[PDB]
Amino acid sequence: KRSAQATPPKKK
Amino acid sequence: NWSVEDIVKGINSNNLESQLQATQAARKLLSREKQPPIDNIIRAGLIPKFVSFLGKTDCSPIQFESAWALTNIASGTSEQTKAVVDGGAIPAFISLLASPHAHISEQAVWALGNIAGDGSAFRDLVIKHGAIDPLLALLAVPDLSTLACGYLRNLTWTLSNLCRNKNPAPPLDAVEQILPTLVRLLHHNDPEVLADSCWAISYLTDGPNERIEMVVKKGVVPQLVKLLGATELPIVTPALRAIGNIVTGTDEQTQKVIDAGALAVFPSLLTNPKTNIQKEATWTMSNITAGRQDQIQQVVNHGLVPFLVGVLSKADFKTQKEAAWAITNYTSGGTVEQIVYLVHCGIIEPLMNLLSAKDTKIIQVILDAISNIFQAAEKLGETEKLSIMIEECGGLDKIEALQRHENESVYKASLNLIEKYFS
Repeated sequence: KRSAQATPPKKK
Repeated sequence: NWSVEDIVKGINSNNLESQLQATQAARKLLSREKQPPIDNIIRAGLIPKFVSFLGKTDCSPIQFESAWALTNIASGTSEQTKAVVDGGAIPAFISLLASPHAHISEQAVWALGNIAGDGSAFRDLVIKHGAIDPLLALLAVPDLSTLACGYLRNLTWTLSNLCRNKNPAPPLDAVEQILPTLVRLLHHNDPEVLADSCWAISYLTDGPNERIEMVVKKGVVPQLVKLLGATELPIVTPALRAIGNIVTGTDEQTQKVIDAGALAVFPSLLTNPKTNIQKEATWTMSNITAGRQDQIQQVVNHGLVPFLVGVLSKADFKTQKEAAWAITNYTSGGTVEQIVYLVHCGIIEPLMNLLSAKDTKIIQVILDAISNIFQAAEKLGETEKLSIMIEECGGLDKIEALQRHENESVYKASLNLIEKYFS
């Protein structure tokens, strides 16, 4: 068991 | 139009009309679609004057203009956002959230989101200055559809950034205070609100099993599984990310995911035209197949073994490596009957065909999977059959060629396999 488009960090 | 010196002179005056004139000029100058002079306004010592204007309740125009300008200053580099933060803009925006004017409070939500989106430090700053309480007060109304056009989207985005970033992770009390609102928003009918809520839950699930347990206890897993089947990729991507982060925790959390009915959507996710969807679904499955034997049997009952074999055969090398991991975990902790079903669905041929890969990691993974399948066959007294199958698929040639592999692990594996079954 292992781990590993995203919204903008800032806008306008 | 206006030079930095003219704006400085207008803002340094004592005439409110001229101060507002220069503030609007600065907004337009920093709103330029190209090369905004953010560093020149910062060097001119204007951020403090802007944070001061933010408090002029008598002049809501200049409040709005200063909020806009500071937001567009904090929308750039981390150093410019640092400049805005040092000017005392976070408490001013948190106080402005309660402005009687909706547009100014929305600009304040925007500014606090930009600030908290820079990283965990400014996020925890915004949280410390007491931003969660008013931000969530803006959403207290039982019916979210009564909120103004666009307000909910901005507040959802800002709350997502307040749940984003790690090292440190968001303060636990903040997450427990924001999670119920995130549930309410996950049940909303706006595509973008849903997308940002799923991204927020994804950020919150990316961490230790305690945070996963918080998110699960709130009861988001069923709605996340529902959103897995949405037609909007901006909603499926974060939903699949959250579901995958949840199954990376305990077997009880993975079983919560299974009980919600997630495995029924993976036949589509594993066949999604988008390769990222396929890769994320295959990674989630690899974490699922790494669970208890009953969970492997549930994967079998949902008919996913054929799809996992198909992605191991036909997908790109990324999804194919995820599938190799999934099958290796399937054989590692599965029952002899499940491994026999795997071989019946046709895993030997893809596992062989992927032994000609440059990545040594996938080589070792597939070698371990082969050893596990052979141990199962030995339990079933049918190792000669499996060896004949690997032969017919040209495997023996592959495992022998791997005898000349630089990595000592791959060489030693292949050697043991050949000496024990193909000798």
